[PDB]
Amino acid sequence: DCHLSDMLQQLHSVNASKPSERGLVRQEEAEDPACIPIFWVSKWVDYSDKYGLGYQLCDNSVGVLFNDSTRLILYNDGDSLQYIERDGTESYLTVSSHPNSLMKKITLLKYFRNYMSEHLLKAGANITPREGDELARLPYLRTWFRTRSAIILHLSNGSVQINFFQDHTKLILCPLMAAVTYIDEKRDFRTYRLSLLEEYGCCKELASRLRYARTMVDKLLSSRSASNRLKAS
Amino acid sequence: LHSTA
Repeated sequence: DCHLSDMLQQLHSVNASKPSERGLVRQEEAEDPACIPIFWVSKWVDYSDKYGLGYQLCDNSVGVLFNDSTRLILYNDGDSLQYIERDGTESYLTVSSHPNSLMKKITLLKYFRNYMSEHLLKAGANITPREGDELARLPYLRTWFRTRSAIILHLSNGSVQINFFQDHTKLILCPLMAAVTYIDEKRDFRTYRLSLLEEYGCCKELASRLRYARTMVDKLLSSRSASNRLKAS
Repeated sequence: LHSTA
């Protein structure tokens, strides 16, 4: 069991209950703005052909998941770097003092940073994130994939974000809060506790997106299971 | 290949 299997349980329970078919859908009663996330992906660039997936988190930190499965994260101080090897070791470096071996990758991260700053909007620019406590470290991108309709971004804090290309709607799912934040086409946002959606129901729009979210989470879980099987030999 | 511009 992991963040993903907990999320799948949460989504299965709300979805099984057919929330848009409740006698009186009381979607507003399920809102819990206190559970807004601490982190989400505000910008991304898919350079996966050659290099990796670059992204900005809502605190203005940036990171990259490189094709060789290493990661580089740059804090919103603009100088502190965290590098993660394939096998998980974190090294703490800085833009000003770092091993020359990482020149190429640090240069790539700067390219993403600068590209995103020049060209891309900040998702959830109108959202004040939740304040994280002692242990709420900067997460990084655990894995991601794209479908015809969406990009799916899974962070190391357990959150799963799904951004829909067609209509710019977004979901941010957190298995710790057991909550979902939905950003609609007007960029209005609401956060819901999943158990309250099961209790009170919701509109067809949100219900459909939660069905898609479950499908995506099953995909993440199967990949995770596969890589764990390989890892355990 | 990128988020909203």
